Amino acid sequence: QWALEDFEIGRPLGKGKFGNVYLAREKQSKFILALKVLFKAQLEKAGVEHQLRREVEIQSHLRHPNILRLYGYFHDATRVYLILEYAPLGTVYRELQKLSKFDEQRTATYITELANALSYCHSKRVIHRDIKPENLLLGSAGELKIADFGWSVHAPSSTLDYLPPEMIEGRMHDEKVDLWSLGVLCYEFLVGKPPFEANTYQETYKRISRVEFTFPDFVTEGARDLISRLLKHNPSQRPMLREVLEHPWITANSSK
Repeated sequence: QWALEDFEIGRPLGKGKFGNVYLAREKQSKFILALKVLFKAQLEKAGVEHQLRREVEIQSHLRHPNILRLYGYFHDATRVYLILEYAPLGTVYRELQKLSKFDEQRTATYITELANALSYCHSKRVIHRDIKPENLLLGSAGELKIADFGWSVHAPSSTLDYLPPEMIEGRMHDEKVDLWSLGVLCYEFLVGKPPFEANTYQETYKRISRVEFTFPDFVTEGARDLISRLLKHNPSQRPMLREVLEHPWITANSSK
């Protein structure tokens, strides 16, 4: 029974394809939160109703510290308003821009929090399929929080920088999608670029399907081992989030 007049809106937190995320405070409780204002125009013209519902669906019943919470939603005659947890330290995307690349301690800790959140999600057959820095938010304690479950789906289903080969090639894909993305992320955190970056979508597609990536010298063998395990063309060869959390390079550098 919410309404746009229940909130004071302020700082824009980010511009999206279908709308914008705004800082907002609930007038009666003074509760600070983010308001994602999606436009039905663009949404309907794209047919992302099940995507939007699945986002509200999944992210509502997903309660986890390393997952951005969705408190509720409402809509008027044009826009759809998602009332989201506010992440005061912004995106991991912005932090990479700021720090260029991450040390093994910060990286291994974000990977740990990711695997936890992803382990909670996979235990419910929920697979994100869009794990990338701009969807990784930071809480007040710097804790990583996965957001944007638009492309989230249950069980198997059917840029490119973070998508595994099965997805970009259209095949059927399961939880192992996020394990691949996790390896792409681990790489981007240490190197500052994702491993299959190219100047064109068509080049990146080739590099992903062939799994053509090389490590800079400053990438330690421990991180290389984890990443090579996650970036296996074959989803079944990719580890599970538990070999990842139990991977010696993680336990050595993670503060969790």
